[PDB]
Amino acid sequence: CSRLVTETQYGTMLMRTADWVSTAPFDGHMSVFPVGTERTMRGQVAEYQQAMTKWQTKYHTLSIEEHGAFGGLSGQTSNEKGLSVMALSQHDSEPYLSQHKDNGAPAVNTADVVSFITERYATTAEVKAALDNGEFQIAWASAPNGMEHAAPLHYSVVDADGNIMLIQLVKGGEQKIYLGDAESDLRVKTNDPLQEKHREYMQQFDLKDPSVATKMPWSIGGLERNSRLLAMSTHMDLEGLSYTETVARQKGTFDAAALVPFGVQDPKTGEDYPSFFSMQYNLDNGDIWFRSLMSGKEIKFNLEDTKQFKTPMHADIMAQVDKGAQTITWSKM
Amino acid sequence: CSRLVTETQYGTMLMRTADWVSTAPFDGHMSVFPVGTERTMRGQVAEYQQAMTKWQTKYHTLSIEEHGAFGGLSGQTSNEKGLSVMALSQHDSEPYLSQHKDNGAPAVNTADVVSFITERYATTAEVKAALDNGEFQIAWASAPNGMEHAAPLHYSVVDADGNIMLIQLVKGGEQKIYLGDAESDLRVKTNDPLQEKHREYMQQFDLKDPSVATKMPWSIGGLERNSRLLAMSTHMDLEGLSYTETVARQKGTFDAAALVPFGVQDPKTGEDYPSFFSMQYNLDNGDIWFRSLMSGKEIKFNLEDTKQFKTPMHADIMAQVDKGAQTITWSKM
Repeated sequence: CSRLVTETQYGTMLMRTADWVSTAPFDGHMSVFPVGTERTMRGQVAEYQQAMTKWQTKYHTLSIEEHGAFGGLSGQTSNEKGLSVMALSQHDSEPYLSQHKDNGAPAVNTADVVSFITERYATTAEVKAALDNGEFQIAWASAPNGMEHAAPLHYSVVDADGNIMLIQLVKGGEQKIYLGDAESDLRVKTNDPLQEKHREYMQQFDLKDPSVATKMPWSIGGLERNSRLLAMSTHMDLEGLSYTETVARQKGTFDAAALVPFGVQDPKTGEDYPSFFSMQYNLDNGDIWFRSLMSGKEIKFNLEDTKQFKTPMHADIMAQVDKGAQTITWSKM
Repeated sequence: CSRLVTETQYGTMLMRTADWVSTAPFDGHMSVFPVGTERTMRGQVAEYQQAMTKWQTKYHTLSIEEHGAFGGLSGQTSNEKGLSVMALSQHDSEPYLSQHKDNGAPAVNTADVVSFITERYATTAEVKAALDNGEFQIAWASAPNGMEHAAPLHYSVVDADGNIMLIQLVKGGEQKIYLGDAESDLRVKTNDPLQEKHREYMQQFDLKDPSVATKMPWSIGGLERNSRLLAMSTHMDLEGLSYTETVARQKGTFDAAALVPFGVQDPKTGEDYPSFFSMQYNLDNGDIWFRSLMSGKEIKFNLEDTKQFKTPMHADIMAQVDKGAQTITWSKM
């Protein structure tokens, strides 16, 4: 899984891939939660003393759910204020999940927390304040809805002004929070190892050298995807480009750095890790592009298209894109 | 520039990128030459005793011409028999071009020779025989039409039964022809160095190891693109896929191996080499996909869609796709 934020003259652009082992193919769906929805949390958080059983949607939110392996967990969200939240795999947190300490805040099941944040908050600062004030916590130690074990994930929030927060569970069960903007190294997020280890790795590379990507090892792992996205995004020059050309430039650059093909095995895992789908967002204007790598097809839409919905709605978006749909078919939840 | 042939159950698939330095951006155009067209060669071939001044089109041919930097030279063609012909850059042939010896055959200016071959011949073996019999020769030592110097190019021919021919100008100005099928290493063609050197480089890598791509150096150079296309294609698994899925699998695999992003500089040249546009062909059925990397957009069409035309036609295809065209607007030449 990889994610890039790029500042542009047309908006803050975010691109994210959903990658997994080919033995358990992903299947992306979308849910829309309109303003004022009375929401009920999916799953249990029995490890924590207080549950976020119910909430109300404050901000119109679209949630991309992973149905193929993750049981419907919400992994990439955006709201009408241009806030984006996301969960990506972070296997190096696995040893520590059960050691997350309950601070007494209402705990949100990891199947829904990404959506819950979009539904409640408008800016990165708001979410960091809410965490600090004990408004909610992430239920790190609890299994996601319907799954057997706590999942090793790391979370991030990106707002329309390019403020980034990374939330990563590290040694001892510490919830570590990293802050930065879309020109910091936090504009890139992948998978394992943990963020300190990526930063250590990067110290040998001088990103100012436009030939530096050629000096970086290639692999399908999170380490190499992190380094290559950092290198290739440093030298991405968006001057004089149109909007369409700017979107395309991010896409192209991202794919060169981080699209994971089928058939390549990572010697560190003995497994593959192909990209199944991707999302591109303009957080300033609501533009969304959903691409399936299985069909190679993509649809462009806007969050505004769903703003008329008066009840939650759902779409098997990847399936529809794979069948050649040009518009989304929505169903009541 | 990179090119991949892949045998599939739905047909012989070919993918090719057109890559160049960013300081001279590419602009892809297309011409249609119907059967019976009286053709007049562009340019001169004054270094050669006999010129292919005029010929008649035998096979309905679509020619992809590069207008940005190569003055409208034909770089990628196909015909109604499924023959595909292409020219890619081969900078290691540059010191040898003036040493090519005129064999007395009618010489075809390099602006046209790729189209000429598709307009006259149906199979790879037919092209090989025509060369051997002296029916034409490449004007290696002559500048392409409208340009100052001989261009350092290499040529290849792929037919609908997957027979491949590579033509390179090697030390001392000798013309070397390699033959093989679409399972051989000739299924991949990039840029410098010459083929013997690519083969030498590849001896170190065991292509049967599915983790082998992770053991290969990455660069934007032809050497590294060759190696990675060979690796990634060796483990592409097309069983069970639909036709759409198969086309996409080739695309994505090719992109991971060989799509060159903007901004990365090659330390061997001190220049970049981004991909500007790409073409995908099914040689068995006439399907063609043209994608612009500048806009990210792609159109699908079929050669049969152009049999209606009784005189030559032309389209600024790249410009049209960049403006969001879904179908080609043809002009009389």
